[PDB]
Amino acid sequence: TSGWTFGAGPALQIPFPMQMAYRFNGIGVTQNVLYENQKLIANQFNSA
Amino acid sequence: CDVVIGIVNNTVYDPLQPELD
Ligand SMILES: *[C@@H]1O[C@H](CO)[C@@H](O[C@@H]2O[C@H](CO)[C@@H](O)[C@H](O)[C@H]2NC(C)=O)[C@H](O)[C@H]1NC(C)=O
Ligand SMILES: *[C@@H]1O[C@H](CO)[C@@H](O)[C@H](O)[C@H]1NC(C)=O
Repeated sequence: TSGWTFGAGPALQIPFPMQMAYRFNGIGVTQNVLYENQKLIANQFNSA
Repeated sequence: CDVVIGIVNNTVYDPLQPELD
């Protein structure tokens, strides 16, 4: 629900789909890769 | 803007267009 913000202070809510997009950005992938493929990543994750 | 889910409609301001024109 809040990613990593609650470990440094107050828990700050953000939608999870947006949490995943920041995480791809942290590894050098542009954030539209998730937003345009949200269903594919969620379905592939669920099987994995 | 027809593949991302959750898009909202809003105006994006370009600073060049007004001043230039
Ligand atoms: C965001 O703006 C677009 C463009 O004006 C809207 O698309 C129109 O939506 C109406 C129905 O609400 C349709 O009758 C039109 O044919 C659509 N236009 C096009 C070019 O497809 C879109 O609905 C807006 N989104 C919201 C949430 O209001
Ligand atoms: C968010 O969930 C509501 C139902 O609580 C739904 O109607 C809406 O379409 C959802 N928004 C997005 C962007 O999926």
